[PDB]
Amino acid sequence: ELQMTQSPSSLSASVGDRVTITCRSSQSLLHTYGSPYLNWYLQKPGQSPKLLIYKVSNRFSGVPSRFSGSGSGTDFTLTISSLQPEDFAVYFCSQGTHLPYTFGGGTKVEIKRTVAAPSVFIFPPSDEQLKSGTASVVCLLNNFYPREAKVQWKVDNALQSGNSQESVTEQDSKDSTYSLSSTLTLSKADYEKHKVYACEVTHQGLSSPVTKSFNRGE
Amino acid sequence: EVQLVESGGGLVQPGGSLRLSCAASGFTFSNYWMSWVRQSPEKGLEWVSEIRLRSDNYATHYAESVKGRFTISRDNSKNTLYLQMNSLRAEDTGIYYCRTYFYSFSYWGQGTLVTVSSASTKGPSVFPLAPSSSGGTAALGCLVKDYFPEPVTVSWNSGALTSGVHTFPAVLQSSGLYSLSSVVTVPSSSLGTQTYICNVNHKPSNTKVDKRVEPK
Repeated sequence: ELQMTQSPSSLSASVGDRVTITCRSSQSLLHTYGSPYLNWYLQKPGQSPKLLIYKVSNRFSGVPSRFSGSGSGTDFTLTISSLQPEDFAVYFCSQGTHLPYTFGGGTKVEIKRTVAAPSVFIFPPSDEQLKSGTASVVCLLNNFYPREAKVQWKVDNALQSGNSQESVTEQDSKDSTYSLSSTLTLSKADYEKHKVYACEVTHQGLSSPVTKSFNRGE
Repeated sequence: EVQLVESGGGLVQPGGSLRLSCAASGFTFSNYWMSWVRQSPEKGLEWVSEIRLRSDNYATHYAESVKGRFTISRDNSKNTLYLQMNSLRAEDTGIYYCRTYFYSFSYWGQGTLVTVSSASTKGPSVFPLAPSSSGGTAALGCLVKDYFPEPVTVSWNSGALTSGVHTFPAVLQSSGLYSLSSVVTVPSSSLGTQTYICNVNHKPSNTKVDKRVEPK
């Protein structure tokens, strides 16, 4: 194979910082097919990869000037002189000149910004839902940039253990913020078995852990 | 403008078959090589197959993982690339990107999702997230629950509402069915004046549902 180790695996840099990503070609075949001509890409979530640099150094037609690819021997380096708000994506090196074509591990680039506290919202389970035989209550955290967040579900101050799932949106391309939604699912009988429902959100941008509650039935 | 449009992806049982298409335009299709490259969340990118020119006796190459099962073929007349996939497995799941090679560099298509599972297509049921009663700004949304396979698309007021919307990535549940939540922040001055509707579309099952969210 044509293994390539990409470094780092993840990164956060403020808009305007210099960033360098490294790919190491395989010493196994620096003498089998010579020194390879690497290509660099970036991929947005759900989009096709966009070519940035081809053949080590050549900047692809239309790519901005802030991107540049260097390299000598077997160490190749993509360089972003000053990050931009739209530059958050997954960057990876490509090698498509000798079979089998291989790709780099990838580098997820996050945009740094000031600590932002999330606005919390709690939602009871729908009325037309419980008539099916299951209840799921949703807690919302909107627009924050310490993606590391904590949300505890409580029913009568009974900390739940393993009946909740979270999902976090990709970084917002407008304000570089995240949003999280924890969904606590339990039986209909278990729903009408209690009355208080709260999510305790602990967060870097919060002095006191916020709690959004609601009692069953108005 | 170089364009590569994939087609044919979808749900298929283990051992079933599928043939992907790729409509090419913007260049002379007969003069450059073609290839397929798939991508999974757990393994990342992975080259699949490649086909040479007619000059090269249509020489094909395959990744060892798919040898004997996948067949790459081109039709210069129709300007399309095909990938016949037979005896599909688990590691075959993922988005399949169509490629063309100008030697100096390559170009990629939007990709087509190929899901291999034992489950049948399940239509989502939509449930409202009624707003509460942060002062001036309120939040509401729709809970798309119990569906398979991916994906589902959500809009608001038939696309008329795009500001402040957040559709969360689906989460695979203990049941093997996906679940997704879509919310939007709106001024509380409009809850009683503005009709808020989410347009859920699960194309794999033709479940286009419109559920207006009312305050309880």
